[PDB]
Formats: sequence, C-alpha cells, structure tokens
Amino acid sequence: SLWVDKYRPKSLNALSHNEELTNFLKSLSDQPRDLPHLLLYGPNGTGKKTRCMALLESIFGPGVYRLKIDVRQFVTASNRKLELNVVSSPYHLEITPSDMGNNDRIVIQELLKEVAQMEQVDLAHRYKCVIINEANSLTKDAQAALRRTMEKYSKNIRLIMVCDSMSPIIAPIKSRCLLIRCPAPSDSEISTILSDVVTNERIQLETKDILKRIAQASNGNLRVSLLMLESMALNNELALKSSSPIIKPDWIIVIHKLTRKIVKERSVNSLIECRAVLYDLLAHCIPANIILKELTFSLLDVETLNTTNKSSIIEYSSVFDERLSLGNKAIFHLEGFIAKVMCCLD
Amino acid sequence: SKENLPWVEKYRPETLDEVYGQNEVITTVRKFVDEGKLPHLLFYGPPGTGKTSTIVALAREIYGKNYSNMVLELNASDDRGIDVVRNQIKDFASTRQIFSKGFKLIILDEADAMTNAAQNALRRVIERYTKNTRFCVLANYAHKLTPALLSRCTRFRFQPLPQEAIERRIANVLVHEKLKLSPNAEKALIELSNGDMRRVLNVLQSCKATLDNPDEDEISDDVIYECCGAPRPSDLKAVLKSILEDDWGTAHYTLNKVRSAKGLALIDLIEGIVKILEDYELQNEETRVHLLTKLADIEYSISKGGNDQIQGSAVIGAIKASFENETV
Amino acid sequence: LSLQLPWVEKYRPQVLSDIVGNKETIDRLQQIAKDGNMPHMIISGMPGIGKTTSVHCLAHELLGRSYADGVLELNASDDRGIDVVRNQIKHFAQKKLHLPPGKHKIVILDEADSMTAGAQQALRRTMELYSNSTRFAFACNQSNKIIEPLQSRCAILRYSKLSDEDVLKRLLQIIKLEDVKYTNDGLEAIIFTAEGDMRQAINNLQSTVAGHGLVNADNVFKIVDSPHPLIVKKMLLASNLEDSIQILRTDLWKKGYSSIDIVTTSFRVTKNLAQVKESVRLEMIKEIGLTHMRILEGVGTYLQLASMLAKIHKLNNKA
Amino acid sequence: GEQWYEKFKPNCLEQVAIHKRKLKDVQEALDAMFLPNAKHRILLLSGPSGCSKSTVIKELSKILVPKYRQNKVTEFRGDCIVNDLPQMESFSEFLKGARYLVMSNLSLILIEDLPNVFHIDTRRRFQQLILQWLYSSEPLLPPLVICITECEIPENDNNYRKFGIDYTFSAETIMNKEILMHPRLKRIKFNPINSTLLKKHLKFICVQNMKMLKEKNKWNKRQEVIDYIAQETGDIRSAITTLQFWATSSGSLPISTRESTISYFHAIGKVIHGSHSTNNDNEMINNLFENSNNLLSKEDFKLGILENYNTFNKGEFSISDASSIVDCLSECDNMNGLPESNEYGLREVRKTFRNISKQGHNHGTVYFPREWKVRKLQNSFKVQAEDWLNVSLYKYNAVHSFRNITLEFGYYAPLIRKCQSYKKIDVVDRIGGPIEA
DNA sequence: GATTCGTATC
DNA sequence: GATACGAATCTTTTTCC
Ligand SMILES: Nc1ncnc2c1ncn2[C@@H]1O[C@H](COP(=O)(O)OP(=O)(O)OP(O)(O)=S)[C@@H](O)[C@H]1O
Ligand SMILES: Nc1ncnc2c1ncn2[C@@H]1O[C@H](COP(=O)(O)OP(=O)(O)OP(O)(O)=S)[C@@H](O)[C@H]1O
Ligand SMILES: Nc1ncnc2c1ncn2[C@@H]1O[C@H](COP(=O)(O)OP(=O)(O)OP(O)(O)=S)[C@@H](O)[C@H]1O
Ligand SMILES: Nc1ncnc2c1ncn2[C@@H]1O[C@H](COP(=O)(O)OP(=O)(O)O)[C@@H](O)[C@H]1O
Ligand SMILES: [Mg+2]
Ligand SMILES: [Mg+2]
Ligand SMILES: [Mg+2]
Repeated sequence: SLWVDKYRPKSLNALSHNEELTNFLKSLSDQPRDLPHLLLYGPNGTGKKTRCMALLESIFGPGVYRLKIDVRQFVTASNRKLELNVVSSPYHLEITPSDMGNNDRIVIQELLKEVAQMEQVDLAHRYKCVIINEANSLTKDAQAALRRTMEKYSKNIRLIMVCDSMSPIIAPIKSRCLLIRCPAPSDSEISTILSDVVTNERIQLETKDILKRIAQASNGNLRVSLLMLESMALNNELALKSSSPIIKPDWIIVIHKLTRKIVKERSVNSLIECRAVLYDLLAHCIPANIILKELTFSLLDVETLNTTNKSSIIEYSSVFDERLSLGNKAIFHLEGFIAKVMCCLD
Repeated sequence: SKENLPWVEKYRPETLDEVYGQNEVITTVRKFVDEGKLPHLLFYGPPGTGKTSTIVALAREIYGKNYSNMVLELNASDDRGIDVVRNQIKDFASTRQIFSKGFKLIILDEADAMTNAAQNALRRVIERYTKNTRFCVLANYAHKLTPALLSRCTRFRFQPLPQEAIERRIANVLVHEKLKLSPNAEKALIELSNGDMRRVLNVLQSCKATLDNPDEDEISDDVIYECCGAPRPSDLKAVLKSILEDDWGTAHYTLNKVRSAKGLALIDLIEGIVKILEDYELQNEETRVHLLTKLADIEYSISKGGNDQIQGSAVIGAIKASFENETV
Repeated sequence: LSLQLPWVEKYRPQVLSDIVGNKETIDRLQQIAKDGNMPHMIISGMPGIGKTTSVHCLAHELLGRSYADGVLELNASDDRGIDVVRNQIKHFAQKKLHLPPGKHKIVILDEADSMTAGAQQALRRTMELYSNSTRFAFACNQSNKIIEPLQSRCAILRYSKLSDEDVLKRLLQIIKLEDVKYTNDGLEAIIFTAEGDMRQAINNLQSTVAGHGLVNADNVFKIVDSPHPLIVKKMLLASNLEDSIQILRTDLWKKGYSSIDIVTTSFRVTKNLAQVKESVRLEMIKEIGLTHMRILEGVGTYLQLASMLAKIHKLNNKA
Repeated sequence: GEQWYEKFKPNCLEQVAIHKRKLKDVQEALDAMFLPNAKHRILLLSGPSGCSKSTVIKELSKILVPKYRQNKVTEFRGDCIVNDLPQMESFSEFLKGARYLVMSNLSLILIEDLPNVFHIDTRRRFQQLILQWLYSSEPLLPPLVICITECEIPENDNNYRKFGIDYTFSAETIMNKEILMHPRLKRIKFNPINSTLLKKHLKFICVQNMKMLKEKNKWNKRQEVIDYIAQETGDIRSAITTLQFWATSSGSLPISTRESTISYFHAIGKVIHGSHSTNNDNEMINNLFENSNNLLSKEDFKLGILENYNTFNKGEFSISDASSIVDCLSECDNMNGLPESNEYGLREVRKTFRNISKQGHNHGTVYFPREWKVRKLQNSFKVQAEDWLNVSLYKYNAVHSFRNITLEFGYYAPLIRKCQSYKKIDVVDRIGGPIEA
C-alpha cells in the first residue's frame, strides 16, 4: 500500500496536525445523537476525509473502515444505463455523485431518498451517515433535491459532505449545515509527519532539511508530500540526500514549459502550439479550472514581468475563470486567456 | 359557494359588460356577435388583463345554454401535441353543430406554449373548417406563434388596465365586501398594480385580512405597504436624498436604517429609485448610461442572490459615481 | 349564432384572374392552365400572398369536371408519414384515370416544409416513377425545407411580397362589392399595417368595418396596431438615449408588449438594418443577446431593456 | 408532352455530362468488380443530386453486363409493402432473392432509393445486411452498386436522436466505420457538373428545339441564359428543367434554380476569407444563416472557426486580431446556443479578417477540429482510471477520488509501481500514457 | 472558399 | 504558351416507424 494509506490516522486521537480542529471534532462526537449536518471545507489534501472517518469511528466505533463496494444501476430520461459505485461500510455510506456528470440529480434523488425514508430500526433506531465527496461538483440540481431530503428526513440520515472552496455550493445547502474549516498543515507539521513515516519505514535520511524542502514544494498537501517522499525513496534506493531532486507531476512541468514558451515567443503560431499543449493537458482529464489556476500562478512567478503585466494577467485570469464557470467548452476560454496574456506581454 | 373562493376567482366577470379597461376590444367583439360574423380571433397582452374572462364571457353570450357542447377549450394544462391537434381539434371542428345550428368555438388558452408542429398542423384546420368553426388564440408572447398562425388570425391587443378601470373594479369590490379605502391607499394600489387586476384583488384580500375589524376600519396606504411589504415613497425619497447629498458613511447608515425599520428588500428600493430617477433631468447623458447599466447589473446579481450588504453599497456607489458626470 | 362567412374565405379567389401580385408568375400559371402540360413545381414565399389559392385555382382550371377524383390535396393537418405517403400517394398515382389529352393528375402538397425527410425520399421515388400520369405541386413558405433531391425535379416559382398597389386594388374590389364607406387615408393605413399580407389586410378591413363602419385612419389605427418591428427599428435608430427610452416606454411597454418579444424583434431588426457599420451592428447584436439571456433567466424588467438601449447608444455614439 | 430531362435522356455514354476522368475511373472499377474472383464486392457512388450518377450506371450496365452474361439493372423498391411480411424484412427478402443472379443470370444491382434509414432499427438492419453481403462466405456474388445522394436534412420538429442522419444524408452518416473502411468496398465521390458540360449540353437541347425556340424568337437570347443557368447550378436535371420552363414560357419570368447547400469547410472558408461577388459581409452572413442554419447552429462550427482561424496567411497576422477572435468566441460560448451568439461570433470573425485582409496573402488549408480525438483520449483515461481504482481496493483497502487520480495518482502511483517493478502490480505504466512537450 | 497540381483549349 | 478551369482535400465521434 502507499504511504498515504499505510499511515492514515484511524482514530480521533491519532490525528496530530491540527489539534484545535480535533478538539472541535471531539466536542461534536461527545453526544452523537444531536449531530447536525456537517460541511468540511479546506485546501486539497489537508486531511478532511481522514477527519470525517475519525469522527465516524468516534461515533460508531471501529468497523467504519470496513468498506464494501457495490455497483448500483440507474436509468435516465433517455433510458441509458448508468453505474455508480457506492463504497458502503456499515453505519455509513460513501457516494461520489460527480462520477456521473449533469446526471447526478437522479442519483441524489433515487439513491439518497431511498435511504432517507428507509428507517434503521433493528426496536432501536440509529441514524446512518452519508458522505458526499466533492460537494462542489454537484450541478445546482442535485443540491436542490439535497436540501429538502436532509431537512425533512433528518431523523434517519445524517449528511457529511467534504469539499474545497465551497463557493459553488448554494446558499440553502450552506445554511443547512455546520461549517467546519480544515486548514492546511504548516511546513513543520508536514515535516514531522514525514519524519515519523521515514522512521517507521527505515529510509536513510541525510539531513532533515530535505523534508522541509518536500513540505515547501508540496504547498501544504499531505498526500502530495507523502507521494513525493515515497517517489524519492524508491528512486534513490531508500537513501535520500540533498542532491535528490524535488520531483513534481508531469502536467505541472508541462504547464511551466508552456509558461516559458508564452513569455518567450508571442505569435499566432505560438498560440497554436499552446493550443496543442492545452489539448494534450485536457486529454489527461486535468480540469480546466486548475489548468487555468496553475497557468496563472506560474505566469506570476516569472521574474522578467513588471507589475503592470502581472496585474493584467491576474485580471484576465479572473475574467476567464468566471467565463469558464459559465461556459460549456473549456478550450475557448483557455485559448482566450493565453491569447490575452500573449497580447499584453508585448 | 362564491364566498369560499379567492377574490381573483370570485370577481371574474360573467358578462361582457363586466370586463373593464378594454373598451375597443369589447365593443368590436360585441359588434361581431351582433352582426352574426365572428372571425378567427387572437387575444394578446400582458397577464391579468382580461383575455380568458373576455373570451369565456363572449362564448357564454353567444351560446347561453349550449356552452358545454359548443365550445372546446384547451390550455397549457392539456397536452396539445401533433396528435391532439390532428385528432381532437379536427374531429371537434369537423362535425355538425348541436341543437338547431351555429358555429363551434375552439379556444386555445396560452397558445404560445404550443410547439411549432402543432401550430403548423392547426393552420390548415383553421383555414379548412372556418365555415362552421371559429378559433380564439390567447397568448402573452407572440414570438412563440408561427407567422402563418398570426397571419390567419384577427389580432386584438389587450392593453394593461388604465387607472379608471382598476378604480371602477375597486369600487365594485369595496361595495361588495363592505370595505373602506382611503384615496392615498387607492393611489398606492394603483401604482403597485402596474396594469394587473389580479394583483389588485390579491392585495385587497390581504388588506381585508390584515384589518382587525374589516367592518369599521378603513385601509390606508400604511396598511397597503405593511401587508404588501413595499417601501413607502417617503422612504425611497429619503434614501435617494441621503445617497445623492450626504457623504458615504451616513448614506450607508441611512440605507441600512431605512431597510431595517420595516424589513425592506433592496430590489424594491432599486426599482423605486429607478422610477424616481427616470423623472430626473440629467444634463450629461453619460449619467443615464452609467446608472442604467450599473443598476441593471446589480439587479441581475440580486436576482441570482448573494451578499446583501455588498449589493447595497454597490447601489450607493453606482449612483454617486454616475452623478459625478452631471457636474463634470 | 348566425351565418356569415368571414371576408377572407368569402372572397377567396376562384379563378387565376382574380389573384393579384406576381403578374409574371400568375400569367405563367394561366399558360399552364391553357396548354395543360403542368410540370412539378414548388411554390414558396411569405404567408398570405396567394400561394394556396394559386395552386387550387390551377388545379380547378386544369381538371374541370375531373377535379373531384383528380386531385389529392394533403396538408399539415392531415397525417403525412412515410406509410401514408407510400400507400395513399402510390394508390392515387397508380389509379388509371382517363383525362383530356394534355392533362395530368395533380397532387397538392400544402405545407410541404413540415414533412419528414423519409417521407420526402418516398416522394422522390413516387415522383420519379409515376411522373407520366400525375404531377406534384408543393406549397411552402421556404424552399430550404424541401430536400435537394425533390427540388431537382421541380420548377421553382418564388412568390414575392405583394406590392401596395396590388393589395390596394384587391381591397378596392372587395369594398365596391361589399359596399363599405372608406377614406383614402383609411385604405392607406390598412395597406401600411398589412405589410404585404393580403389576408391581414382583409382581416383588418373587416374588423374596422364591423367595429366602426367607416374606414378612415382614425378607426383603423384605434382598432389595429402599427407593426411593432417598425417601432423597434425607430427606437434602435434614435439619436439620443432619452428619445429611444421614451419610444420604448410609451410605444412598447405601456402598450403591453412582452419584454422577450421586444428583444426578439430587436434582434430580427438588427439583422436586416442598413446604414450601420459591421462592427456597430455586431456589437448591437451582442448586447441584444446578453439582454435576451437576462430576460430568459427571469430578469425581464424595464430596467434591463433600458440598459440594453444605453449600451447600444454607448457603442453607436462613441460614448 | 414529356419533361425535357425525360425526353432528352442520353442514349450513349458520349452524351452524358460527366468528366472524362470520372468516366474512366468508374469504368475501370466497374470492370474490376465484373471479373470473377473480383476484389471489390460492392461499389458506392456518392455526391449531390442530379450529378448524372444513375445515368452513367444505366449506360455502363447497358454496355458492360452483356459482355459477362453467359448463355440490365435490378433496383430495390421500398414501396413494395408485400403481404405477410414486416417492413424491416423487405430489404432482407430483396437481398436474398437478388443474390441468385450469378450463373445463367447476370444483372448489376443499383440501390438508387435506399430503405427508410431514419428509423434506427431498420437502419441498423440495413447496416448489418450490407455488412453480411460484404463479409459473405459465398464463392462469388453479382456486383453491387449503391448510389447515395448527399443532401442536408433541414430542421424539423425538435427531436433528433441519430445525430448523423438527422443533420446530413450522406454515405458517412448512413454507413458505419466498418462498412466504408473495407478492402472490398469501392467509393467514388462525385462532383457537380462543371459549367462547360452544362453549357455544351444546354446548347445541344437548344439545337434540338430550334423550331419552337425559333418560333418564340428566343434563339437570339439562348446563349446568355445558358451561361447563366450553367453558372447558377451544378445540377443537370435542374438546369434542363429551368431551361424548359424558360423556353415554354412566353414572358419575362426570372430564371430561378434550386439552391445548393453549403458544406462545412465551405462555410468555414466563407466566414474566414469572405465570399466573392458579395462585398457585403452583412448580407453574406444573413444568407448563410437563412440557408444553412442547420450547419451554423452547432458547437462544431465554433470549434471549426477556432481551429481554422490560424490558416489565414499561414498564421502571419497580428496577435491582437487573434486575441479578439478568441475573446469573441469565448463570449459566445456563454450564451448557450442562442442565435445571437452564433451571429455575433461569425460577424466578429468576418470583420476581424476583413480589416486585415489585403493582397499578397497565401492562406493555408483548413482542417476539422481535433475535439473527438480528445474525447477518445479522455475515454481511454477514464477506463484506465477505473481499472486503477478497481485494483486499488481489493489489493489494498483504499478509496481514492477520481480528481486525485487525474492529479497525482496518475503519475506518482505508476512511478512507485515501476520502482517496485524494478526491485520486485498489473498497472505499471502511466495512466493515459506519457506526456510530451 | 483556398491551395496545388494537372488538363485542355484557344 | 498563358491562363482559366477543374478536381481533391480540408470530417471525425415531442413525435414517428
Ligand atoms: N378587464 C377586466 N375587468 C375585470 N376584471 C378583470 C379584467 N381583467 C382581468 N380581471 C380580473 O383578473 C382575473 C384573472 O384575469 P384573466 O383575464 O382571467 O387572466 P388572463 O387575462 O387570461 O391573463 P393570463 O394571460 O391568462 S395570465 C379575473 O378573474 C378578474 O377578476
Ligand atoms: N394575390 C391575392 N389576390 C387575392 N386574394 C389574395 C391574394 N393573396 C392572398 N389572398 C387572400 O388570402 C386568403 C388566402 O391566402 P392564401 O394563398 O391561402 O395564403 P398563403 O399564400 O397560402 O400563405 P400560407 O403559407 O398558406 S399562411 C384569401 O382570403 C385570399 O382572398
Ligand atoms: N445530358 C445529360 N446527361 C445526363 N443526365 C441527363 C442529361 N440530360 C438529362 N439528364 C437526366 O438527368 C437526370 C440525372 O439523374 P441522376 O443524377 O443520374 O440520378 P441522381 O444522381 O440519383 O439524382 P438524384 O440524387 O436522385 S435527384 C436523369 O434523369 C437523366 O435522364
Ligand atoms: N494528522 C495526520 N497524521 C498523519 N497523516 C495524516 C494526518 N492527516 C492527514 N494525513 C494523511 O493525509 C493523506 C491525505 O489526506 P486526505 O484525508 O486524503 O485529504 P482530503 O480529505 O483533503 O482528501 C492521508 O493519506 C493521511 O494519511
Ligand atoms: Mg388565461
Ligand atoms: Mg395556405
Ligand atoms: Mg438517377
């Protein structure tokens, strides 16, 4: 197993990076009966899902981690077959409605209204939680069913949905949930976690600075930092030195190369080459929102650009991110952003 | 049991003499009835202006007793696809008339909800069986009607109700319900109606419900605004004066205080300020462009929801900024 | 309640001599009537300019006493699927009927623009197999909706919009045959509000006669409404913003016109609008599209329309 | 008495308005499928309406089939509603009875009028049956000639399901990928008859109608009208019908011919480079929308404009113009298929390319957008990610979201498994393949 | 509609 | 011999039979 999963804290006492959030979770889990609906929001990779699973273990005891996966079939208006995977353990349910596209409304209706009405009497009645990963990916139609589903059937079901940047979450849903903020760990805590991992894994470490380098390069991403740690562990024969290169994902390198090309050569042919690169990126299912975000924040790291160019770049990035939110085809807005940048740089 | 109904479908006219406002349409359809010739009518206008009432009263006047078997009424609530038009409408307007004689009526309420295929099929039914059947097409949006369908129909336009028609209907309702109404309340009701009679009847029902003793107490403009939850004209004038003249902090404080005094919404204030400013004589012309564009953007954003304080401060800032061109 | 046919169907011409408008096309149709060698033809144009009447008059003048079983008039109101086409049309064309020497059966297909494509292919087979005994006459509003394989076999006749003189002449005929009192300006107003439509002109004249009697400008304009596309064009071409706003308010908002109707008419007017630069025209189209989106999402107030006019004036006034 | 295109049908292949190369390339093929043990099982002719496909097949089967008859044409009749037989079985019966035309019987098959292909069930049956003919294990079969008229289906009641036959009736949208790409299938696309052949043949029709033409004194004008007709259309039957209508008439009727549809790349070129004889951009775009609204009202057209706007002067124009074009396209993408969006986008593209167009420009070649390639790559990525997730539960209990798979686990997990592979799990290669440049 | 290449004709 | 012309290519994934 990966080091992200091998050393996942299985208890509320095993979480050792936020503490105050752990105290709040313990306050919530002291009396599970009056548990409200929760909304965990924070940067990607901080550990929100681990906190949800730790809270569930605190409430329902060990056994929430025995996940059974089954495929359940759906039917749309046009009568096509859709197969959603429902990672189901006892005492709780996991659903990723974003596995289907705009067709997640039928899931949020059928699958969730099925369990909301179905009680859990076995003379004693318990409430079974339901976890909704990536609550942002719901299409404002699943959320509209969600709000009344959880308002009226609160006696039998509890909703714990995880997300980052909960702005695309509608006001009725946000008003119906307890907002739990999960901040990202500081570099010291990431380095401490990596130190514990390497100690339990018998990796030879030259100096502790190469863990602070991993923490800084991951930008507060525990999973990303642990994956980097395992990568350089298995690419250096389990002996890491300060000469060991900081390794970054291929698409990040491609975006940085695209930034270099955009800054260097600014012509229509350069625009066409950038379009080819963007199409290659989209062929790897990298969402266009994060493509634009990484492109913007790599173009703002170039030192040859003055303040006027950077301000223009950030303004165009905001405009075209709003356009991308309301759009249907990503390539139009990505190409428009790149063209505007290449027209403003010169 | 007409006392067990909402005021809107309790004062629905039963005869053509009770349809106020549309003098010309009513006179022309009465002449059509008297002369014995009725063309294919098309009633078009805003909602709640007397289209369904007029057509039903006209059909009742033409067929006083045979109305059940002489008029086929269809609306958006009934499926009206290609098959319905082909079968039901054609078979109704293809058979001989009941009792002695006459012409059959086919009323299409809310015909803008029909697909283009249904209208294209309907056009030849209209042109082919016109000897013994006449059509009435009721529509709020004429752009959803095929140009051929508009061609083969006689167009009657229902204007929004004028002041006099609403005043007469209000007087009738007040006499019927033993209610009182101050002249200022009458003016407030006229302005909030915006050419709709359903709005007037609903507001009047809520005003009768608000009163503690609807047999002794009157209805003033205060009751009108309290029940309908709208800003008083004085509040709108005060907010606009604070925005235009006073500084930023006191303008923001005045806006918030006026809003919180009666729980007013920002969209109502926006519409009131726009109505007030439309009478303003601007001298830079770019003052109007900026006002209209910024306020339309703010209204759209409000319609999508969001931060109320941010939108209110945006309204104040948009007004003060636009009126900077006025002095230029 | 009584018996009186409306003037539109009471005065529908029965002979080709009573049809006004496209003189060359009607003369050609009369020639076809006399010689009798009618080709497959497609008739297209605006609504209410004498397309259906021309077809039916040609059929009558070509078949005479054999019209009863010589024409097969199928229309949009009738089912015209692939099976209906196959069975009915094939059986009608296979019907051996002795006709005069230079005569053929006629298959009138009114509203052929609303026919399914597979039915058009079956019509292709029937047209190319039984052409020696029967001929096809398509009546449509636009010839685009008829597939190219069918237009290949037909002689395309295009009916132009009726000129004011022809509609005036037909109106005068109907007036001097129904005995209505009129004024010259009244008939001019009827012509102006008809906008090249004979059916609309007849309907408006009958409505004015029934409602008020004498047909003058005042009665006509108090019963009929000036075409709102012209008002939209007047408001879009206004010099200053105040005049455009006033026109919009007092001529479309107080008159009870839907905001979606105003926006759609504005787009249609902008598409066909000379004396404006291409950049200005496309900017106006963009602003109209944005306002149309706002109307479609529910924000259909007068403020949105005023803002659209303000943006149009910004773009066209260098403001 | 009879239609001119019916009484003036060519009696020989020398009288047919076809190109010399086209006639040679159809004759050589037809001989190729005629010889026993022929490589080409069937022949597919495609093109516009009235491009003299059926006529050349008539004459070629008239002077070819007799050569190989041991000691004519057979056409399918979709109108044959035979008793006891469902409609979907009509073509089955026809093909089963028509395959008995090999020995002592020889007749080339011409499927001129196809069965109803707009119904999905019988269209699929047509595909399966013609594939069975193509993949037949029979020792030999009579040659199969199928003529397809490429026509655009105009808009109708808003219900479109096939997406292929519902926008264009062509060989690509009828026949599937397997059928067209087949070693034993031969396809010869046809082209509209050029103005030279039309002029010559209209002159022949006139010189065969001199008396009547001379009777109505129209022979002193026939040349200009013949040139006009030849320039207006590339349809021989429609040209002859229009000529007959003009000749038999006795007035000043305008000469009107059927309007031919505009292709995809034709519309793209008209938007980019403008149109000759129409210096008004407004009227050209207006006519483009009225006549070809089916083609212009699509996302594929905006994608084509985006993909091909760089072919103007081989990308040798200002970056400001390119930024304006892509900005307008992105704005149009935020209007959700409103007509104003397409109108504004096309108008802006045309205006931008008009303000920079001058003489001395050497443009490139347009291409179809590569979006379908990206969709196939994304589908392959989805399959690989599903496989990785499936492996990532039963091997070791762990649930990972798809976003994480696309971001980190599509690169770091294969890297770990490759390091584990070298110091030794099913999925060892990178998800979606490696990235380049 | 544009480019390129190849014909055919005058 | 010039030149206009012509051919190929530039394309893949509510209602009816
Ligand atoms: N001219 C009128 N005179 C009297 N009451 C009217 C008049 N117009 C509308 N009303 C009132 O408005 C009520 C509903 O209006 P209707 O005319 O039935 O609806 P409508 O005019 O068809 O508008 P739409 O298009 O159906 S929303 C009636 O029951 C009356 O009480
Ligand atoms: N040229 C004309 N001369 C005389 N009456 C005409 C003429 N054109 C139309 N009409 C009148 O219009 C009515 C019939 O018009 P139609 O020819 O049926 O309309 P249309 O041309 O078929 O348009 P569509 O597409 O069917 S709506 C009758 O009342 C005719 O008297
Ligand atoms: N000189 C000519 N050369 C060829 N065909 C001619 C000529 N003169 C008249 N025709 C006629 O033109 C018609 C052309 O038909 P074809 O193009 O062969 O069939 P088609 O290609 O299937 O047309 P569609 O698509 O079915 S409308 C035939 O009916 C010919 O008889
Ligand atoms: N307190 C902690 N101590 C050790 N590891 C942690 C802690 N919190 C999170 N992690 C690690 O972070 C990794 C990814 O976190 P995750 O829960 O996936 O974040 P998110 O909920 O944002 O997806 C997990 O594999 C887990 O092992
Ligand atoms: Mg109604
Ligand atoms: Mg007609
Ligand atoms: Mg043919």
